[PDB]
Amino acid sequence: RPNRLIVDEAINEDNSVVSLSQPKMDELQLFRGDTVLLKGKKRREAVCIVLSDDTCSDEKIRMNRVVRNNLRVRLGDVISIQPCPDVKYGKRIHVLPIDDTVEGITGNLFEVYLKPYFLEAYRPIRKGDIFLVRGGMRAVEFKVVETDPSPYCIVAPDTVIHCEGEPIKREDEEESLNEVGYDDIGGCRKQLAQIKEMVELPLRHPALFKAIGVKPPRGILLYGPPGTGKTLIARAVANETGAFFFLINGPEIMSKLAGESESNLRKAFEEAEKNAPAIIFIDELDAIAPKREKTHGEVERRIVSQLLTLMDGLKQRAHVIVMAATNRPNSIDPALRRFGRFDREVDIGIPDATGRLEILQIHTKNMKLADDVDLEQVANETHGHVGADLAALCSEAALQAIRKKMDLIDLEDETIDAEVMNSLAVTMDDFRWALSQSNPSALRETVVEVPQVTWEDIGGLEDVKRELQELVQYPVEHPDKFLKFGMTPSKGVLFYGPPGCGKTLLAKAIANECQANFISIKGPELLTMWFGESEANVREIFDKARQAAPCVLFFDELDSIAKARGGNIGDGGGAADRVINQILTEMDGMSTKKNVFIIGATNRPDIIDPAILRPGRLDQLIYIPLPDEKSRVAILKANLRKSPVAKDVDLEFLAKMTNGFSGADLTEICQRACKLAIRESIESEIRRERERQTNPSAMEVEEDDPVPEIRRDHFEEAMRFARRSVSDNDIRKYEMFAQTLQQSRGFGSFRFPSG
Amino acid sequence: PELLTMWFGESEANVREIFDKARQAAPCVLFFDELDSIAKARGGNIGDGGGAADRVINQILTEMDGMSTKKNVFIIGATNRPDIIDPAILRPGRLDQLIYIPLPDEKSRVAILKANLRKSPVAKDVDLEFL
Ligand SMILES: Nc1ncnc2c1ncn2[C@@H]1O[C@H](COP(=O)(O)OP(=O)(O)OP(=O)(O)O)[C@@H](O)[C@H]1O
Ligand SMILES: Nc1ncnc2c1ncn2[C@@H]1O[C@H](COP(=O)(O)OP(=O)(O)O)[C@@H](O)[C@H]1O
Repeated sequence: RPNRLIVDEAINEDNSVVSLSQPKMDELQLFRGDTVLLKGKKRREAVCIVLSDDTCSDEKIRMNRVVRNNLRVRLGDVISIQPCPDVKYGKRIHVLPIDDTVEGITGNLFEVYLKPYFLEAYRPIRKGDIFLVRGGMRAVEFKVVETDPSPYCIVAPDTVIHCEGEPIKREDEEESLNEVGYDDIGGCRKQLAQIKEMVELPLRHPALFKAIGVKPPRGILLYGPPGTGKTLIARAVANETGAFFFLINGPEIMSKLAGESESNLRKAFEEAEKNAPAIIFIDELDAIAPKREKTHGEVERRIVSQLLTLMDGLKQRAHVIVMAATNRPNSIDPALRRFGRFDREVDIGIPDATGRLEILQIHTKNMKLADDVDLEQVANETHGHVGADLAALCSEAALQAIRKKMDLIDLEDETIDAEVMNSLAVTMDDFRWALSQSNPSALRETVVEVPQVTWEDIGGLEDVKRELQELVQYPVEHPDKFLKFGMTPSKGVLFYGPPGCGKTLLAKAIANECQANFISIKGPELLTMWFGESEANVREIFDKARQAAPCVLFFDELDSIAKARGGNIGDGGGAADRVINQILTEMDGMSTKKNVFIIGATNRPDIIDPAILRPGRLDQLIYIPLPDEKSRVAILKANLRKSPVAKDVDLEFLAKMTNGFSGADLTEICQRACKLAIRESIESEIRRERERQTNPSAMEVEEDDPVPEIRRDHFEEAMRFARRSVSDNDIRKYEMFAQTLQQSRGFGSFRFPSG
Repeated sequence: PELLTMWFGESEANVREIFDKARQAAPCVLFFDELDSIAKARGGNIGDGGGAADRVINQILTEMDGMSTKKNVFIIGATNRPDIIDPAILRPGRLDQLIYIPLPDEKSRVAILKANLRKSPVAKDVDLEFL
């Protein structure tokens, strides 16, 4: 029966869309823009407009929240769709605003909300429906309580609208909107899908899996920075799927006087079990269940034991599911990890770049913005923030925008109308001012992401590029060849050469190309850890790396550790021993199933311990040659890609004269030339100012002042202060180590043996 | 590396539990690795874990002296730098029987080659002797 359709989540947010595939259009021979009749649960009736969408399957109907609530149904149910061509243009419509939707407006609903939303829409409406309208910066619901014809009718230009009277009393099963939904979350699509897949089935079908007799999960942990929306996620899931959300807070429990707390806890569970399949969310667990050594008195231990017993004693039976929110999965007591206890754990990573953009779009939805708005730049510059941070920044930007208009917006009072405040076009001045008074929260926090470094960013070292491609991409792309041959790919790769010159650039480029997460470990912070934490810290670092598989781990200046071992002190070597032992133990603990490459950059391979250089550890050593002519030319071109042009010299000529210079030196030379150009522009502007004061308002057009390009004079200025970063003895020692390696693997030519 | 980690702090209980676990699983063959790492850290530019290393080795010696001949559990130690080893280990009752491992050659090389060359893609190969 290709007429009943299973309702699911939708893509179009318009109030009058039911999405059908083109074969479905062919099936019923329906028109586009025609009204169709929808029948569902609670004996509800709806009228809607058919729209085209090839994403939905033939048996799938895509349809938003407003009309889904109009039928008083949720996703996953079955509805009946039929043609309704007998609809005709409406005559009069009397609507009535909801009580808690128009507070603090004092305006003409016709000329701000009714006129634009109802314009050229032709949305069919039936008596009893509720429709939401976006406004200046608020969204307001209206309930159509009378219409001609009744109950179903067509919104037409020849309709008189009456929206005067006492607000209608709130309904009961109307499933009031303005609640959190799946769309209301940005930047966490992967985790959202992961949690949706393994939670929806037991709740939507409490008896189906019971008939299957497969034990569902009972406890899920969510950990991350505070204020990232974990409570928001839980509330949205409860609202969307349909459940009996029951929130309990740890500080509330701690506020009570001992025993009743536990009783309250008991009450909570006996509340949820008797109210059908329900969902329980508990927050700030470490605040009530920290590590047992952190626990000092006996009351907290009693509470912990009580909650453990309560949660274990409800093993399945009732379909209640509980999740918890915390900061990190390393502060709570470890006993809350057993089978049947909290076992499935999820991290909520910091939104970055794109996710920040969707967060802004979600928050910057209602208030009207100026055409100057450039959200992409804001998302680029803003990092180390959370959804709450961006919401606060948007709030303060709106406050600044309104504040500067007191004279125009009648600073006194007189209950400013909606259209007057509508004029507050948000400007980049407001955003910059808000950013001036801005404070991030994450800051000193590890970030896992995919960098955006391209292959053309470097001279190329095409042999090394191909070798790394062979090492990484093919093993995961085509495991069949290895499993047939029985070869296990290596894991630890090391680089050595002049300081810098692409190492980190190579790591970022390969991470970007392979489309895998990147984790960086720095020598300075390594030595910071070196005093104190040396065993646990590596443990959670590698646990985090394992969780983000597939990913690539990078180590910067590993020899710095041996720099403490071999240096001007040579006395704190116990910590270095601890670090090395931890690293080796973890490397031996790395299973072959995990696909995580490890890269290490070392300037001096000789000082470092050769014990690392063994099978099952870092084995592939790649030398870094100095940039040479064409490589230098490409590097200079990449540097010049920023803004100015160098159409006054010969780049390869300069490379010829500047042999033996690292790419870092070339970038520094470019920066010096840029500084000279900036100073030239500044002095040209100063001369313009001087001639302005000598003759007021003489001439103000743009003179031949330095615009973005590097003239030759700047080039001599830059080349004069050119640095030979690497001394010859450094090349001597690099080639000494290379020849040491070659002598071991030394077999002069061949003779085609066994011929 | 695990032993060197156990040098600082958690040493006594680990040794006791590992020897007890070996003892209850009799008969068994306890094995050791990096037996020269203790002496490698004993003499060098670190000079930090020497006290912990000496404590660990003393504990090991005492506990292995503490076993009863009833338990049919054997002990095997391996190293590649035997000179740096403390003579106290090379004592009666302690490790006394010593075996040198000569490098493979020809017959040994061909044997290890033909023992490791299982794989799926054997091709048809050539003479292992000249290899
Ligand atoms: N992806 C997002 N989309 C929309 N709003 C978001 C998002 N992430 C965070 N927010 C906002 O940040 C705030 C987070 O609120 P809330 O305290 O409920 O979150 P939380 O992460 O569960 O908090 P907690 O610190 O208690 O663990 C809210 O104002 C919410 O609107
Ligand atoms: N376009 C480029 N081509 C090649 N090398 C580059 C380019 N841009 C920057 N580099 C190199 O990247 C290096 C970064 O240095 P640094 O991060 O301190 O050491 P490492 O690269 O070993 O991590 C610089 O020394 C510079 O020479």
